[PDB]
Amino acid sequence: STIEERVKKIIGEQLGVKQEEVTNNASFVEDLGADSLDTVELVMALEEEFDTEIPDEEAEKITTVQAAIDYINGHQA
Ligand SMILES: *P(=O)(O)OCC(C)(C)[C@@H](O)C(=O)NCCC(=O)NCCSC(=O)CCCCC
Ligand SMILES: [Zn+2]
Ligand SMILES: [Zn+2]
Ligand SMILES: [Zn+2]
Ligand SMILES: [Zn+2]
Ligand SMILES: [Zn+2]
Ligand SMILES: [Zn+2]
Ligand SMILES: [Zn+2]
Repeated sequence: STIEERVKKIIGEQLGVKQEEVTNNASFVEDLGADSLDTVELVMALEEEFDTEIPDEEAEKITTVQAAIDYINGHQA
């Protein structure tokens, strides 16, 4: 499995969106329909899966699927 596949799987599960809709360019809010609680839960789900903590102000700027994948590749240890 790749990081892209694992991250997309988690986003879809958390937001209640079908896999085909979770495209790399998709905006969590504008395209995937995420609300305020979804942001919190999606961030914690990804921090748990990839055992990494992202500052909340930084997470707020991660607005697309690809930006989440990029952060994980850049910080997962
Ligand atoms: P509500 O009115 O309180 O908040 C609505 C907002 C639009 C402000 C909130 O949903 C928000 O700020 N959304 C921005 C996009 C988003 O959901 N970002 C988080 C994406 S996932 C992430 O950053 C995790 C990266 C990997 C960490 C290991
Ligand atoms: Zn693999
Ligand atoms: Zn949908
Ligand atoms: Zn968009
Ligand atoms: Zn909600
Ligand atoms: Zn934490
Ligand atoms: Zn946080
Ligand atoms: Zn690790």
